[PDB]
Amino acid sequence: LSTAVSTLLESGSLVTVAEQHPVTFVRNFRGLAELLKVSGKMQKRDWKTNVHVIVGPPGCGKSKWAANFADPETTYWKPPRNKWWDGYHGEEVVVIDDFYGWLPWDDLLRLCDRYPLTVETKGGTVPFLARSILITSNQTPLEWYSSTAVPAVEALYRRITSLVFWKNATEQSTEEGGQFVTL
Amino acid sequence: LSTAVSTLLESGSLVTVAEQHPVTFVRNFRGLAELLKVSGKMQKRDWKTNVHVIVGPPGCGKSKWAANFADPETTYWKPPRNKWWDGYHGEEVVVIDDFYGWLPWDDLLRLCDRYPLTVETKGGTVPFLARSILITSNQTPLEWYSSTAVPAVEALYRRITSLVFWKNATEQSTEEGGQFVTL
Amino acid sequence: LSTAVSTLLESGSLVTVAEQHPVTFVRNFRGLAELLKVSGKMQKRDWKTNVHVIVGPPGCGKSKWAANFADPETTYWKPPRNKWWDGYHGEEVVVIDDFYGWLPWDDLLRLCDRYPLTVETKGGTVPFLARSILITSNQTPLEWYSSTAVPAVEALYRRITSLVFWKNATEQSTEEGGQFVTL
Amino acid sequence: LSTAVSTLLESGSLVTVAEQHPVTFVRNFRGLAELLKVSGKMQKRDWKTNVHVIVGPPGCGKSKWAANFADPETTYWKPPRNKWWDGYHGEEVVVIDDFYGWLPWDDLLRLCDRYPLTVETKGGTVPFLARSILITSNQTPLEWYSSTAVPAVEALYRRITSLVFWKNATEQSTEEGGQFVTL
Amino acid sequence: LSTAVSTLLESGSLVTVAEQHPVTFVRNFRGLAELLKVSGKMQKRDWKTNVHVIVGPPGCGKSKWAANFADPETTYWKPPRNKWWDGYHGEEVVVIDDFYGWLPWDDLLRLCDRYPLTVETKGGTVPFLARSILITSNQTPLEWYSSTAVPAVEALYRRITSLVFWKNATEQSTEEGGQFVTL
Amino acid sequence: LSTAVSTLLESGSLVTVAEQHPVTFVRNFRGLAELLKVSGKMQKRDWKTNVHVIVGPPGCGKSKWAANFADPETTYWKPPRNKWWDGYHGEEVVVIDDFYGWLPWDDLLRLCDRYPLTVETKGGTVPFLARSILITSNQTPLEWYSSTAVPAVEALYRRITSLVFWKNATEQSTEEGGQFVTL
DNA sequence: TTTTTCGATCGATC
DNA sequence: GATCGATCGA
Ligand SMILES: Nc1ncnc2c1ncn2[C@@H]1O[C@H](COP(=O)(O)OP(=O)(O)O)[C@@H](O)[C@H]1O
Ligand SMILES: Nc1ncnc2c1ncn2[C@@H]1O[C@H](COP(=O)(O)OP(=O)(O)O)[C@@H](O)[C@H]1O
Ligand SMILES: Nc1ncnc2c1ncn2[C@@H]1O[C@H](COP(=O)(O)OP(=O)(O)O)[C@@H](O)[C@H]1O
Ligand SMILES: Nc1ncnc2c1ncn2[C@@H]1O[C@H](COP(=O)(O)OP(=O)(O)O)[C@@H](O)[C@H]1O
Ligand SMILES: [Mg+2]
Ligand SMILES: [Mg+2]
Ligand SMILES: [Mg+2]
Ligand SMILES: [Mg+2]
Repeated sequence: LSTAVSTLLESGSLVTVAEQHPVTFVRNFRGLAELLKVSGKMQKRDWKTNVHVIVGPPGCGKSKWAANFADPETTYWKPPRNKWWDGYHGEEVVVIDDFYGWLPWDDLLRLCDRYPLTVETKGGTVPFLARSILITSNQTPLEWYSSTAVPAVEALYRRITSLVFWKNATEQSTEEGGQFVTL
Repeated sequence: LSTAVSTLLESGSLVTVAEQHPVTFVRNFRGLAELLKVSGKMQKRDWKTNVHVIVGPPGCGKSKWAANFADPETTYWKPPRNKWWDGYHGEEVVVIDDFYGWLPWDDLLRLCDRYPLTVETKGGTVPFLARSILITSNQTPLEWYSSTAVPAVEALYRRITSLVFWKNATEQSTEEGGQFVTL
Repeated sequence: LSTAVSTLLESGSLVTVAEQHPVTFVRNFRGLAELLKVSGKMQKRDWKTNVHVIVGPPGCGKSKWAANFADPETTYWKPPRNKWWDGYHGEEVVVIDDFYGWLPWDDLLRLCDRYPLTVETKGGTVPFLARSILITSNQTPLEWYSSTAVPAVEALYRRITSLVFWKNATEQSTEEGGQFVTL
Repeated sequence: LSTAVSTLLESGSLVTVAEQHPVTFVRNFRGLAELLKVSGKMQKRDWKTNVHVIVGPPGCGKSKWAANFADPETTYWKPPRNKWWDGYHGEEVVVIDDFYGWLPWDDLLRLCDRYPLTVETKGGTVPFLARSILITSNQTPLEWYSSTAVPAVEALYRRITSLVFWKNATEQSTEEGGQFVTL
Repeated sequence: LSTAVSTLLESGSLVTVAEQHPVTFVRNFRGLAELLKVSGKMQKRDWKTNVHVIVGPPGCGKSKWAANFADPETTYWKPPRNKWWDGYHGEEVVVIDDFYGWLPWDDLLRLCDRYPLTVETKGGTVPFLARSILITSNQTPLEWYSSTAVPAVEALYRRITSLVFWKNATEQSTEEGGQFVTL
Repeated sequence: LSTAVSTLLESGSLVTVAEQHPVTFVRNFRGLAELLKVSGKMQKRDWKTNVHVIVGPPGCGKSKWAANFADPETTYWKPPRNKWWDGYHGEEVVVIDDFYGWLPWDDLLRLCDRYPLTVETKGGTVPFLARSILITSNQTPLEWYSSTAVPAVEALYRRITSLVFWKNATEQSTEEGGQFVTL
């Protein structure tokens, strides 16, 4: 057990213990969770999460690019139209699928921001630790939200790291700066 | 329970652990759930779901062919008019019966894609891993939703793998699929 | 101990497990319940549920007849005018009393079919396994809905098994069914 | 454990026990928290939680200053919009970030008082012990709550300690409550 | 633990057990509390609970009079805005602070009576026994509740034992009951 | 513990196990209750439970008489606006006080019926062995449950044992006859 | 168990 | 004026 406590308290979250000594995590699982939350070393997020938007008409292999962006061991495909992040437990790359505007504006800002955040799950809370949010969508970011119900739409475009677009060509071409508002 | 952990991390289904090991699942039943949920290795969808729309006027055995699709056991029946996939627990056949369009259009566009998804249950979420969604109905897929209310709009009529109509009180004739927009 | 699981897998009921081996049921009770709930498939239904409609002028001794169909201890008396079948555990007389057109049309058509359904309580879902539905009403089954709002429109009468009527202060007469639209 | 309980009863803080001998805190973690609740040595608040308010248009570095106010080992970043102080098991700094009024008025009045408070966590209760509440906002404290729908707007202002404001696109300058409705 | 059970049987207070033998109280705390509940030697209430009401404009110093009143160690500052009394576990100042009616009417009548009452926590129920309640407000009690939406509002004023006011920027001059309404 | 089950499964549970075997009940307290509930030996009831209903404006000693009815040792007070019957681990006066209609009507009837019942507490279920329910109110007993919201108002009337109104501010008088819809 | 989640009320838009 | 959606409270 002190081995499990070593691998937990020294560094990481419960996932590393689950990968190191499972037989000591099937037992004492609630107490490792409370030790982690009380020790204070529960991993915050102190980095910048890249945000790659993808735009294209339905059928252009949008989601294929997302599923091929990283290994399926480290992709959390967020369920749609919910505020719940259930099952996450840290999964580096987060692909918000086909996102037409079904997330609160300030919450979308805070996912794409660069400072700690704890997202919510059904009956608990899980610390957000993503590193590349792939926002697969259908329209340009200028049609997700309306300027009426938003403080300032620039506050989101400031965070879109890259932006792949689909034009009348079988390839998907990145966007060099902004023809529209700059990112 | 050393064998139980090594068997759980490979098959990734608690039912298999219980069946292959009754005794060590009576104890540590919660811990195995948390180990599965945290370690990863949960069975996620990475295949294509095969939609089989069945359509005809009432009383023609729409449901008869729905439950005919083997087995009578491994067939989740989606609760009507609702959002929650409660109690699903992992099946392979999902028979949405007597459809009108009650599932939101985007959720139906997403049930029939080729990528992981997480459905909602009243108290959590359960991974959705289905291989055929028998959408029994009464109308053709053209009039499930209003012509203007759908914004895509040809993203459902792509993924409809099969189709069966009901002709003039004679038999269920497999629709050839060419007359309508292609499938 | 080990023999508890041996006696559970050959019973299918916890009651005998408690009777024969109580000492190891005072401990480990939570796990036998989970084992039964996870190793035994949920109970579907495949039996046409008889729908005996009771209709007459008000106050004609309808409720007493309803309770007299079967044992009152296994009879539900569904909370009227809402959509929460508060469990009730599966109780296999169902008496919807004073029905006058408030359940949705397709929901009622589904409640009286040969294929499984799952009505929902507040905070969960209960499998619906009814051998008899006793629709006690006030007026004719054709006045429950108008043919404009119902695009079926004669699909209910297939599901009605028989009909019970009260003639001009003679008795609760059992209908022929051959004069009006057939049963 | 026989010594761990001795430390717990006289240190009065579960964090101390969790850091001294984690292994006997992994087991018996409910027990220690319940002994601490019963014995009465659970830590209250009797000091004044000095509240810093930061204002300025987005992207000007409000959040960076908030992460540079204290060590990241202690700053608890409040989860947004959802009134659940989960992940808190103490220590001084609390940075409610990007505030716009998403907290009930009385709770914002009562966090900043000098007297004990217990906040909700997801299935429990955590005592509040902060020493600095850095509220970060884009709007002056006037536009957080409407004057008419508030019993007395002067109550919140009395509890603000410092007010830092961004001016003229060069650098944020501390205010003294002259121009603002003073505190 | 036989000594601990016997020393609980006659004293009937978990506080005493936790004072004498913490170690046993750490390991089995649900057991001792349930044993105390079942044996019937709980602590019912048979005494009128004084309700001192303080009214004044904010900043006049209402709450400092509550914070100094009985003892810093035997006051339970009620968590606001909700019906949970967690962590209370005995005794006898209960100071509902900053009140304006955010507690259910019948429950507020019932807190201020002579007959027993069990109050609700996150995990179970802890018996209520308060020798004096201090209620702090900004309005007079005449407008804590809608005078129309309450059947008989005299039943609250009858329970207040002392209604202490704030005069014209001088002091907290105790008002005399029965003049303006009953007391 | 072997003898514990033998004593448990005779009668009069769990009060007599807790009296006779204090040590073995500190452990296994959830499991003895579960074994007893599973077996058909929860000391059931066949006696029509008495219902005394009191009506009078507040301050007229409604609840005083309820307190002065039986021995306080064997009295339970139902905490209002709360469907949990925690504290029923003794019995047999039940005084639902200060009623305004806050119980589900069918359950209220079920408490006043003759059949055996099992109410649910925080941590399982408890048999409802009541003999006298002193339903104390302040308004006319009819208005508690609206006739539209109830299938039959007279069903509640049938199980009332006795009723008491209040006189012209002097006396408690027993109501005799058919001033309202009698039983 | 609590949480849910569900239901009711209020506000805004057509 | 009615229906649907969103937000808040329990
Ligand atoms: N494992 C796979 N095997 C074969 N083809 C695949 C696989 N994964 C993706 N594809 C192809 O990628 C395409 C994805 O299309 P689809 O997901 O419907 O559109 P979008 O990706 O834009 O949502 C399909 O046409 C399919 O042929
Ligand atoms: N480690 C770092 N190295 C260089 N620049 C940094 C570092 N951390 C933060 N910054 C800068 O500080 C700024 C903080 O931005 P942000 O937190 O969005 O401001 P606010 O939250 O107030 O809108 C970023 O623009 C970034 O360039
Ligand atoms: N350090 C201090 N110096 C001077 N006055 C103080 C200090 N701390 C608190 N007070 C005074 O104590 C009183 C009570 O504080 P508080 O309870 O927060 O206000 P309220 O009575 O409105 O709830 C206030 O009037 C405040 O002016
Ligand atoms: N020891 C006592 N001394 C004086 N009066 C008492 C005592 N015990 C009970 N009472 C009286 O009993 C009455 C209870 O009535 P009330 O509080 O109106 O009941 P409820 O609030 O439940 O309707 C009070 O008026 C109170 O004066
Ligand atoms: Mg897609
Ligand atoms: Mg910020
Ligand atoms: Mg105060
Ligand atoms: Mg009363």
